[PDB]
Amino acid sequence: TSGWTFGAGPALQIPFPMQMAYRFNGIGVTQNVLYENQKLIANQFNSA
Amino acid sequence: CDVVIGIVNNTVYDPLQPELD
Ligand SMILES: *[C@@H]1O[C@H](CO)[C@@H](O[C@@H]2O[C@H](CO)[C@@H](O)[C@H](O)[C@H]2NC(C)=O)[C@H](O)[C@H]1NC(C)=O
Ligand SMILES: *[C@@H]1O[C@H](CO)[C@@H](O)[C@H](O)[C@H]1NC(C)=O
Repeated sequence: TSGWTFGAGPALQIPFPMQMAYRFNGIGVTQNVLYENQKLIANQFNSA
Repeated sequence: CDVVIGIVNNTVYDPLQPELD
């Protein structure tokens, strides 16, 4: 629900789909890769 | 803007267009 913000202070809510997009950005992938493929990543994750 | 889910409609301001024109 809040990613990593609650470990440094107050828990700050953000939608999870947006949490995943920041995480791809942290590894050098542009954030539209998730937003345009949200269903594919969620379905592939669920099987994995 | 027809593949991302959750898009909202809003105006994006370009600073060049007004001043230039
Ligand atoms: C965001 O703006 C677009 C463009 O004006 C809207 O698309 C129109 O939506 C109406 C129905 O609400 C349709 O009758 C039109 O044919 C659509 N236009 C096009 C070019 O497809 C879109 O609905 C807006 N989104 C919201 C949430 O209001
Ligand atoms: C968010 O969930 C509501 C139902 O609580 C739904 O109607 C809406 O379409 C959802 N928004 C997005 C962007 O999926």
